[PDB]
Amino acid sequence: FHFHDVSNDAIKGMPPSEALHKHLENAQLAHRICLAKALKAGEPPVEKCALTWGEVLIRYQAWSEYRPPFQDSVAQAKYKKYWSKKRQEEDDKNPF
Amino acid sequence: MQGSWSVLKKNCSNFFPGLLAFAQQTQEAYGIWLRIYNRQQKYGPTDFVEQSETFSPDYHKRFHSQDKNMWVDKELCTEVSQKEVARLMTYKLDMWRMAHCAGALLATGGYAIPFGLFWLANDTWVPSSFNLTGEELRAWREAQDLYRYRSAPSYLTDTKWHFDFHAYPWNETQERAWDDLFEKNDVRRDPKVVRPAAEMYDGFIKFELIRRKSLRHLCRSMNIPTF
Amino acid sequence: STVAISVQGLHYVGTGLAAIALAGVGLGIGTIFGNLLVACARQPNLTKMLFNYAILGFALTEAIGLFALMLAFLMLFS
Amino acid sequence: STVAISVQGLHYVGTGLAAIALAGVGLGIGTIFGNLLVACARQPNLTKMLFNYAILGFALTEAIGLFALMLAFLMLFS
Amino acid sequence: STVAISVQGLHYVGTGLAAIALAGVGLGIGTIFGNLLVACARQPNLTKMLFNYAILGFALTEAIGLFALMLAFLMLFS
Amino acid sequence: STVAISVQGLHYVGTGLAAIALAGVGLGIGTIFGNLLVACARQPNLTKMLFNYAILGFALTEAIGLFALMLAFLMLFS
Amino acid sequence: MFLFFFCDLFWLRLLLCMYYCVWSRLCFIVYFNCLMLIFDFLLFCLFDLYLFVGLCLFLLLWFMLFNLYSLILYYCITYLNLYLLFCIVFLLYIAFLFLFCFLCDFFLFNNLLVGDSFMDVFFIRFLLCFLECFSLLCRCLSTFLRLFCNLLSSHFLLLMFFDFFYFIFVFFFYGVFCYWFILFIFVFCFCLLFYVFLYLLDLFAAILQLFIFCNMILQLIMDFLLFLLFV
Amino acid sequence: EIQSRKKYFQTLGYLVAFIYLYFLMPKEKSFSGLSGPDGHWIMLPKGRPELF
Amino acid sequence: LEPMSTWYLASWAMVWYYAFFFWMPMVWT
Amino acid sequence: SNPADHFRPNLKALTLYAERQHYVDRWLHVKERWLAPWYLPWWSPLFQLGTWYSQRSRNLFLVENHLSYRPYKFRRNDEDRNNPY
Amino acid sequence: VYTRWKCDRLPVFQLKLFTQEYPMHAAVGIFTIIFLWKHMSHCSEETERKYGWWAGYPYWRDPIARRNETKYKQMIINNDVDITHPKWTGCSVEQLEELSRVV
Amino acid sequence: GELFVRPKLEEIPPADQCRGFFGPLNDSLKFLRLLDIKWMMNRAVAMRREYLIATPTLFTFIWMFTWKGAVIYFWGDRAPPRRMDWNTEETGRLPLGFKPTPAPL
Amino acid sequence: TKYELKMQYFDEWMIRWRKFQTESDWEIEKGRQWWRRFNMAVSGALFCGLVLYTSGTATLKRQYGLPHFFDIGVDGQAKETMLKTLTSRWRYTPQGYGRVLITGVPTYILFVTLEHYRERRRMQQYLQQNTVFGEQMRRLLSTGKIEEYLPVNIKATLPASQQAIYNY
Ligand SMILES: CCCCCCCCCCCCCCCCCC(=O)OC[C@H](COP(=O)([O-])OCC(O)COP(=O)([O-])OC[C@@H](COC(=O)CCCCCCCCCCCCCCCCC)OC(=O)CCCCCCCCCCCCCCCCC)OC(=O)CCCCCCCCCCCCCCCCC
Ligand SMILES: CCCCCCCCCCCCCCCCCC(=O)OC[C@H](COP(=O)([O-])OCC(O)COP(=O)([O-])OC[C@@H](COC(=O)CCCCCCCCCCCCCCCCC)OC(=O)CCCCCCCCCCCCCCCCC)OC(=O)CCCCCCCCCCCCCCCCC
Ligand SMILES: CCCCCCCCCCCCCCCCCC(=O)OC[C@H](COP(=O)([O-])OCC(O)COP(=O)([O-])OC[C@@H](COC(=O)CCCCCCCCCCCCCCCCC)OC(=O)CCCCCCCCCCCCCCCCC)OC(=O)CCCCCCCCCCCCCCCCC
Ligand SMILES: CCCCCCCCCCCCCCCCCC(=O)OC[C@H](COP(=O)([O-])OCC(O)COP(=O)([O-])OC[C@@H](COC(=O)CCCCCCCCCCCCCCCCC)OC(=O)CCCCCCCCCCCCCCCCC)OC(=O)CCCCCCCCCCCCCCCCC
Ligand SMILES: CCCCCCCCCCCCCCCCCC(=O)OC[C@H](COP(=O)([O-])OCC(O)COP(=O)([O-])OC[C@@H](COC(=O)CCCCCCCCCCCCCCCCC)OC(=O)CCCCCCCCCCCCCCCCC)OC(=O)CCCCCCCCCCCCCCCCC
Ligand SMILES: CCCCCCCCCCCCCCCCCC(=O)OC[C@H](COP(=O)([O-])OCC[N+](C)(C)C)OC(=O)CCCCCCCCCCCCCCCCC
Ligand SMILES: CCCCCCCCCCCCCCCCCC(=O)OC[C@H](COP(=O)([O-])OCC[N+](C)(C)C)OC(=O)CCCCCCCCCCCCCCCCC
Repeated sequence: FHFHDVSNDAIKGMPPSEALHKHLENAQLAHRICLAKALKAGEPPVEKCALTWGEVLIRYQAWSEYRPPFQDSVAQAKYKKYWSKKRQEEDDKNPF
Repeated sequence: MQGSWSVLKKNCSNFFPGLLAFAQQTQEAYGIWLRIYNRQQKYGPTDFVEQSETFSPDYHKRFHSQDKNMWVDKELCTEVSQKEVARLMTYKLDMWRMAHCAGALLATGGYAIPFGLFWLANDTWVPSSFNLTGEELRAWREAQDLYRYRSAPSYLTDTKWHFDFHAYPWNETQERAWDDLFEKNDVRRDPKVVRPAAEMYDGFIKFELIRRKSLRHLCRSMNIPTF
Repeated sequence: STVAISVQGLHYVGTGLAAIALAGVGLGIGTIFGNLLVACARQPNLTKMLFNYAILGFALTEAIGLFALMLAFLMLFS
Repeated sequence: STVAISVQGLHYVGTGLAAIALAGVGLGIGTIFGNLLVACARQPNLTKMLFNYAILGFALTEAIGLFALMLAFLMLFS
Repeated sequence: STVAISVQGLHYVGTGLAAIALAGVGLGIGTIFGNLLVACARQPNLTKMLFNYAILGFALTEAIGLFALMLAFLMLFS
Repeated sequence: STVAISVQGLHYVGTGLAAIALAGVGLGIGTIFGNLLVACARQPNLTKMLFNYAILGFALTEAIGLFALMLAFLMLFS
Repeated sequence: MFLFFFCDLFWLRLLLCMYYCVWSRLCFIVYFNCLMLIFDFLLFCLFDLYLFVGLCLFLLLWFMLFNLYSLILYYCITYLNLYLLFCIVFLLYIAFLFLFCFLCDFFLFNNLLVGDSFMDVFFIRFLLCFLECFSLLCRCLSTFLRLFCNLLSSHFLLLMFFDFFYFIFVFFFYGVFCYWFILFIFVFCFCLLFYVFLYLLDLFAAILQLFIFCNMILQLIMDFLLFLLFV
Repeated sequence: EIQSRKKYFQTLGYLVAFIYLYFLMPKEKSFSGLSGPDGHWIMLPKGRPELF
Repeated sequence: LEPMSTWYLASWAMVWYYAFFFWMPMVWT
Repeated sequence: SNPADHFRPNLKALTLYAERQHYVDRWLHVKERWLAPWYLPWWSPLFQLGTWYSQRSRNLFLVENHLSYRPYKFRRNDEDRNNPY
Repeated sequence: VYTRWKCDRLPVFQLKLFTQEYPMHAAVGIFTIIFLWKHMSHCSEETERKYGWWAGYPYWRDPIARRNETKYKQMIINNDVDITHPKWTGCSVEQLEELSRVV
Repeated sequence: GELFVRPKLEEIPPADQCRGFFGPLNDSLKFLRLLDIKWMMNRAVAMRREYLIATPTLFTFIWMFTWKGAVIYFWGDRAPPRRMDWNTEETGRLPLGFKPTPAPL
Repeated sequence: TKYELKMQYFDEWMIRWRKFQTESDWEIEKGRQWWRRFNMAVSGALFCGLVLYTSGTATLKRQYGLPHFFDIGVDGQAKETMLKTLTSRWRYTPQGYGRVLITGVPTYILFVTLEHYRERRRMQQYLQQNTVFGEQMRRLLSTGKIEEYLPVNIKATLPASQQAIYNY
């Protein structure tokens, strides 16, 4: 197994949907690891895997709420209006 | 007057006969009002018929002007009798209260039933038609008089205090009229002495400038629903 | 070489400089009321009318301070 | 290269700048009372009325100094 | 990169700035007394009521100077 | 990273700023004596009481100057 | 999130119940001008200009029970939050403004267009109207900001001075028995004088700030009142 | 008479409340955990398996 | 500073709203 | 810092937490229970007052098509400016 | 004679005061209350840690974690939730058993 | 301040006397009066109908200070990012082989 | 029938699970918004017409009489035409509560009826949808309960880069 990188530096150049999905996958992986440890120990899962389940729940809630905008006439018009050639050049020039 | 179980039983028993009598009175009063309204529209002054606008000098809010928007039909006896006019007035009061109750019922659906129980337990806001005997009518009139006693002093005090605090009479006769106007009912007031107060207050506040709180008090004192 | 630096405590300096603008507003208000006091003693019968104009100046003078105060928050909280 | 720096001590500088706003406020208040004295000597019959207007002006002028002093506390305690 | 820096001696700078707030306070007090002399000279019988008001104005002006002085000493010991 | 720096020349800068406040004091002195002369000319009979009040104003203004001067010397030797 | 807490007035509520179970006259009011809006006789107003009296009195009582008693050490001003004061002033100011606006008399706003017909309408008068409409809301904001800042600054200063006084009194009183006792005595006398001065200043400033808080609202109301003359 | 009785009872109640608040009621969210509650959740769903 | 905070502003303002809607009538009467 | 800590309420007793979803759902159940009975017709002002504004707001939320990202209202950490997730 | 403040009981006088004396103020207050409970009624765990505790957050016991643990245990037990479902874990039950035997 | 009295019909100057941004919009330019805002403002001032200028402003401020301000702050759409996450229009559709429940009947 | 009580849960669930909102559902909601605006416009037009019809004769003369703000000539012609049309016949011009009822009750009835039937139309539209939202609507109307996490239960379609979770 492998956890995805969701650090601020990595998150900066990532779309929101990808970041949410990666967080959800990491939560699921942690939950399944905790469940596997509990099963190996033989103890009940509810008494050990509650917090991981809650994290998975909150990540699911955050992930299901976001719907990427549809690309249509008005949305494209707004994007082109804001992102003019001058603004693109200024953004490229800026080092931050 | 406070609600009671006896009045509740009285009004529950006479509910449907009262409604039927109210409907009959509604038909009769509609006929009377049709006659009166036709006469007003035909022979009324141009300002009264056209509903001339009278605005206040401070905030320019329209209100009825006593001189222009009120007209006395001197020749109404030919078409309508005095008894018909009294019947129309009584029906107007009863219809106002019934209309407010019906509006509450329509607004709140079936949730007005307990409020209807509170309503039938008191004779203050029930129509006169709900009384089928002399004793019931006497109790109803007693309730109306109690409401009038409850409400009138506030209106009188509002008027007197506002005038006395913001203005004073011009001459001695006006002073006497103003002082004698607000005497208690245990003494007899001479109308000739009191009349100049009308002109003085016209100089202060006409009916077109009456404030909303004073209007609420007056309508309470006239057994007119205010909510 | 291209070097980008981000100094993260500078917004304090900008906020203080904007706050300095309040000295002029405070001084102007004091000037208004000083003229009011020395003007009422000359024409007392019109005291009330002068007071209304004095408040008007305060309303039109305090507003400027808000802009400077507004900038302080926009930089203090950012 | 991208370098981010956070200087802690800058909050002192911004705090001191805001205090300068009190120079105008303190001066403005003195202006009001100076006119008050020069006005009471021109019409002492109104001394009580003038004293009332002076106090009102003092608070309005004082109010502004507090705005600056609030910013000083915000940065001094952050 | 994340870099945290703590400059020690800056508190001296901020303290000095707050001291400047006493410039207007000192000037404001001097203004009051200057106006007091004229008022006394133009109305010599009121040598006490004017004096009391001058003290009141000084007290309020002193208060503003003391508000700033608290920051000046506080930052100097921070 | 945590970096602590101690600049040993910034105890001079704060000292200079505290000296600036003296200007608001020195000018305040001139204002009191600027109006004292006018008062003496207006009412020469009160050359004494006015002088005493002026001395009181000068002392109080100088008191502000010395409060600031204390900060100036403390940061000069520390 | 639901936090359950209590105000710091329970003892004062007990005292109010104890000392006001029987009637008593009131003759001193912090803001008396709410009762006397009209000074020239024969002038009267059809608008409910005396509606603010009850709210004014209650606000004065509440803010006085909090602020004046806050000078006692460890007494808490439970309402001391910027946005809470914003909510209070919003309530009062906007309620009165909507009372004037619900009147549906547009001529009432004619005075917003500042100046006379001589001034250019678009480039001068309209800009002035914009500034005045902005200035109303700015007056609301300034009222609440002033009320917050005065208390905050005064109490910060009091806390700092009290800390300094405690420090010097506790850790340097032994100088009374030493050869430098005169310096300590001078410092102690100065601290006592400063203590008294600060307490007096705070006492006066609280009442004055309440006066101004109520006066701003009354000025809002008065800016739109029109008086008729009795004839 | 009515107000005297009401204010007497109110005074007793306020006295009890003042005593409890300032001498018995612990402050919430203590660092040590020896006094006061740390908070808890409410209105949690119950008997709604389809909700998850 | 809590005075500049908002994480429990609603509960904090409930005190003023209770005073306005429930205690003011009692003080009035 | 320490002086700033003196300006806090001194009589905090209890804190309760609840999710927006849970109590919103409970409120909706209560509203349905009280607006369900037949004796309250759908055309009554009470029913419309109860339902129409909520329906309008929910429709406005659904129709929303924003080019930017609105972080989840109830995240575990909302204090980091450089981490909307 | 009849007066609202002297003759009516406290709830009735309250309703009258806020309906025929200060109705607009009551409306504005209700509006503001709704706004506050709609936009200023949430506090994240990090915010609670930073500012939510009088002396600071006691990380040595992490009461927030215990609170959330109790919350989730209660929810799972009452709602009969199978936390081993593939959606929660992202893998089948057999894969979970294989992982348990591996680790 | 003082009481306001509406002008009489005879006290209202003619429309032709009003001035626009550049000059009067007299005959052959009357239809331009609709588009010239300054001409309308001057006409309103001449007719003593100043409220038409003041009422829309103040109300607007209120509307921004009360309702739209917070709506924009809490629910407004910020500026779009450079790299945009458009929707692939792949989510939502039911999977192959799924048997949807029958509609009400 | 009361469709709002059923539809409120569905709307809340869709907001919570708006990620699975297909373009068809978005178009449905946009159409609902447009129809709400249209209903508002028609109700306002009816209210304005009723107000004008019940307006007093003197009020109409003042409103649609001299002076003319623009004085173009078309304005005066239109005002005179409307004034003559209104003042020619007899009109019932009540005041007070009567005018309130006459002007409002028809408007309220029209607006409410249109909105209710449009809500029914939207319910039918969502019933006819072949998406996860339509399935949720059908299940809600069948069992009477909202089944949350339905999209992940029946494995609703996801982007090609997010199908790993279904990999079981
Ligand atoms: C189903 C949908 C429901 C919708 C929701 C409704 C919600 C409730 C709101 C209230 C609704 C009305 C309730 C019934 C009232 C009774 C009828 C009536 O008008 O009585 C006359 C009476 C008139 O009063 P007035 O002061 O004398 O009138 C002055 C005029 O100058 C008077 O003029 P005049 O001086 O020339 O004299 C004329 C007089 C002369 O006549 C007479 O003298 C004879 C008597 C006639 C009246 C008789 C009334 C009897 C009332 C009692 C009925 C029985 C009740 C039984 C209860 C128990 C049942 C078991 O005749 C009149 O009274 C005529 C008045 C004008 C007609 C008003 C009706 C208009 C609406 C109906 C048409 C709707 C068409 C829809 C089309 C749709 C298209 C898409 O009505 C009232 O007392 C007023 C109502 C009081 C309550 C007000 C509550 C607030 C209202 C706000 C409404 C805002 C708009 C709606 C939206 C609300 C959202 C919040
Ligand atoms: C079958 C029948 C026929 C068919 C139907 C016909 C139609 C019927 C309907 C129409 C009838 C109209 C006439 C009605 C007249 C009677 C009205 C009335 O009530 O008179 C007072 C009536 C007594 O009248 P009365 O003795 O005859 O005296 C009359 C006098 O003339 C005194 O007169 P007054 O004038 O002095 O009294 C007036 C007083 C009337 O008020 C009262 O008297 C207050 C009554 C309540 C007092 C409650 C005190 C007790 C509290 C207890 C608390 C709980 C204790 C603990 C319980 C523990 C339980 C385990 O004040 C008012 O008028 C205020 C009006 C306020 C209006 C509010 C408007 C709000 C609008 C919102 C703002 C909107 C702004 C626009 C926004 C736009 C946004 C787009 O009061 C009572 O009988 C009290 C009843 C108390 C019941 C028990 C306590 C409440 C129980 C609640 C249970 C809840 C269960 C569900 C819980 C679920 C939880 C989840
Ligand atoms: C789960 C754990 C438990 C908690 C559950 C909570 C559930 C919450 C649900 C969700 C709510 C979400 C929203 C919350 C927002 C909160 C906002 C907030 O707090 O803002 C601050 C704000 C602070 O306002 P304030 O300025 O401090 O003034 C309010 C004060 O109450 C003072 O104002 P005032 O003085 O103007 O008030 C009028 C006062 C007028 O003055 C008085 O009446 C004086 C007395 C004052 C009492 C009230 C003060 C309480 C003081 C602290 C506690 C006292 C000791 C308690 C001992 C507990 C021991 C464990 O009269 C009263 O208080 C009337 C009640 C009197 C009761 C008397 C009972 C006598 C019983 C005698 C029995 C005898 C039996 C003999 C048998 C013999 C057999 C042989 O709070 C409020 O405005 C009220 C917030 C309430 C929101 C509603 C909460 C729901 C109801 C919960 C009831 C729980 C009952 C069960 C508890 C059982 C024990 C554990
Ligand atoms: C009396 C009171 C006095 C005291 C005031 C006191 C307060 C101070 C005053 C200021 C207010 C303070 C604020 C306090 C809070 C109040 C609540 C609040 O602000 O909520 C706003 C809040 C804002 O919404 P939101 O929640 O932020 O959501 C934003 C979304 O847009 C929501 O989306 P949605 O789905 O809800 O739809 C909303 C829709 C609302 O609009 C609609 O739904 C559609 C339109 C409705 C029309 C209503 C009827 C109007 C009259 C019809 C015709 C009558 C005459 C018929 C006869 C004709 C004969 C020829 O708006 C839009 O989305 C904009 C669409 C615009 C389309 C433009 C298309 C281009 C062509 C048309 C324009 C350009 C024409 C150029 C011509 C050039 C010629 C040379 O609610 C709304 O504004 C929308 C819902 C309420 C709509 C009510 C509609 C009626 C309004 C009154 C009209 C009549 C009175 C005004 C004129 C008076 C003259 C004397
Ligand atoms: C659960 C239900 C919820 C309901 C919600 C809806 C609201 C409440 C409903 C009703 C509640 C009951 C009480 C209402 C107030 C009663 C007032 C009263 O006593 O009037 C007596 C009065 C009778 O006395 P009168 O002596 O016969 O005549 C009055 C005198 O003329 C008086 O003489 P005067 O000297 O006073 O003359 C002045 C008078 C002259 O006016 C009148 O009296 C004439 C009647 C009113 C005319 C109004 C229309 C004006 C022209 C509009 C043009 C719009 C063009 C737009 C084009 C857009 C194109 C794209 O007043 C004015 O000048 C005021 C003009 C209005 C200014 C409006 C300013 C709004 C600013 C908006 C700010 C921004 C908003 C947010 C942003 C929005 C945009 C994004 O009644 C009337 O005149 C009409 C009353 C109408 C009542 C309202 C009917 C409500 C119908 C509701 C239908 C929709 C329901 C939706 C439900 C949704 C689901 C739940
Ligand atoms: C209208 C104007 C009113 C002016 C009132 C003037 C009051 C003058 C008081 C003189 C000094 C009183 C000393 C009290 C000492 C108490 C014991 C003690 O240790 O206290 C130390 C405390 C604090 O002293 P400290 O700060 O030295 O405490 C040191 C403690 N350590 C070291 C632990 C920090 O004294 C005070 O705080 C007293 C301040 C009083 C300020 C004036 C408050 C006026 C407003 C409240 C009026 C209440 C009236 C209520 C009537 C009923 C209403 C219905
Ligand atoms: C650390 C960060 C610090 C940030 C600090 C920021 C400042 C915070 C200041 C808080 C304290 C001060 C608050 C002052 C009050 C602010 C008021 C405000 O802006 O609230 C607006 C908000 C706006 O509400 P909203 O945010 O829900 O807006 C919904 C808009 N959509 C759906 C598009 C998202 O008002 C409310 O929250 C109350 C709404 C309910 C009450 C009103 C209902 C009637 C509405 C009428 C019009 C629409 C319906 C049609 C007509 C009626 C039909 C029946």
